[PDB]
Amino acid sequence: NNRVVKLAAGSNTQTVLPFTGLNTPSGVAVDSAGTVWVTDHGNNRVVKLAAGSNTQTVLPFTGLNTPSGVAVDSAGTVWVTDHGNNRVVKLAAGSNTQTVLPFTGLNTPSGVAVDSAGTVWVTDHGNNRVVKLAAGSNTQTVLPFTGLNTPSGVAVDSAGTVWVTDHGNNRVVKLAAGSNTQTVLPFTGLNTPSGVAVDSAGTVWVTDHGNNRVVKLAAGSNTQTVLPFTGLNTPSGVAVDSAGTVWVTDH
Ligand SMILES: [Br-]
Ligand SMILES: [Br-]
Ligand SMILES: [Br-]
Ligand SMILES: [Br-]
Ligand SMILES: [Br-]
Ligand SMILES: [Br-]
Ligand SMILES: [Br-]
Repeated sequence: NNRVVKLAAGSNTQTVLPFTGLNTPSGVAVDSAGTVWVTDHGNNRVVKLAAGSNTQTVLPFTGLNTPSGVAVDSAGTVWVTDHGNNRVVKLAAGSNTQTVLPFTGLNTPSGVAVDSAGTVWVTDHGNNRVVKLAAGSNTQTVLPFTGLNTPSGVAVDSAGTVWVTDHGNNRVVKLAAGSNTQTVLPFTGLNTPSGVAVDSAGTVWVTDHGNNRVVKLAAGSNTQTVLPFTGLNTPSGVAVDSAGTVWVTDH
């Protein structure tokens, strides 16, 4: 539906954000200030809406092709998976020069996530794996997930646990750092899930793209719920801030 919708925690009444001219928006990311970044996938661009503004800005990336995931940090740096060019690119706040990260061997990468250390994780969707780029050293490693099939979304929480939507297997998996135990989350009945978001409380939200719905596992619960969005079609991406406001790209 070429729009971005949000729901405040406990609300039944979504808001449509005043983005304009979106074409198949995919990734979304938010910071604590309420700023929203969206990969406008069909237009090969990344757009941004500052809180209280009604007019988006376009980040000065160049040469993107079918960009997918987007991530941001507290310094205001923005990373975008340039899915069509098998690369990840970033822009620092206030800068006109984009930087191609030293990942190697990516194929149709999907999601991107970062932590406060500057570590970057990418779902290397076409290679059925998640790759981590260590800050400073730029060492690449492959996380020991197993059995992934076209993974798409990725998120990392403050404890450093990696969540992935295992899109081709209709499931969501998580893996703590250093670990060789992956946990399948008790979501049920998913179809080509596409985005995942996690808050500090440990709640997890997933865009269940094939079922036109956003599902949630509240922290300490084993019962999934469906957020009361209205009119969603193939939601792609999801982001949450501290408080449980949820933004979704209604791709
Ligand atoms: Br305005
Ligand atoms: Br600027
Ligand atoms: Br740089
Ligand atoms: Br790590
Ligand atoms: Br399984
Ligand atoms: Br809910
Ligand atoms: Br999607």
